[PDB]
Amino acid sequence: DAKFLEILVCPLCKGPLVFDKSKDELICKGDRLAFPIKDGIPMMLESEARELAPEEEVKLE
Ligand SMILES: [Zn+2]
Repeated sequence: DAKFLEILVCPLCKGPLVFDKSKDELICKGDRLAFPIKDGIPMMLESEARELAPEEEVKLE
């Protein structure tokens, strides 16, 4: 049957993502981008990503 399966890597650099429980987002450290999770579904699309604020880069170090 047709199902939804998607690899969880940054749509740009293909690197791993960090799960942020509080903002329900998947973050790419190397690109400083946060992808949204909508209806429990990670939106792995460059168009959906938001750039991180510098106040946010602080917690990833
Ligand atoms: Zn990336």
